Amino acid sequence: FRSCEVPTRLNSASLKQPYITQNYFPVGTVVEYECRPGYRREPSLSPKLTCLQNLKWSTAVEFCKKKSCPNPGEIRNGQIDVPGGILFGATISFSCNTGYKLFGSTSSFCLISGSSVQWSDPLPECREH
Repeated sequence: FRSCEVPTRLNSASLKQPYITQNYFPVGTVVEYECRPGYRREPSLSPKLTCLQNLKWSTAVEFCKKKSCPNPGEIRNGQIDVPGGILFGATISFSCNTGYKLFGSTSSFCLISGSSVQWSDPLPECREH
């Protein structure tokens, strides 16, 4: 007649495990949480969304935070340009020092929606010609 509904929703958290089925949960289910790309949980504790008593799933705090891109690092013989922030979905432009020609790329992308905070194309080259 009732059963547990669309489970609890946290600031960036969403169920990881095929615990769910997410159809009709009978009251009494401990489920586990997954943070979205570019998020970190709280200090990583009891990740327990129980279907409690009153189809009112149990505790729900803030099991996420955020993981933004941690700087594309530094290129070489030259330097790397950050227009004021390297968050998720960002990017840079490579600029070599004097006398050199960029032989690798003139940009690279911050993407998190694949393998967590990572960048596409690391060190190009700066080849003096």
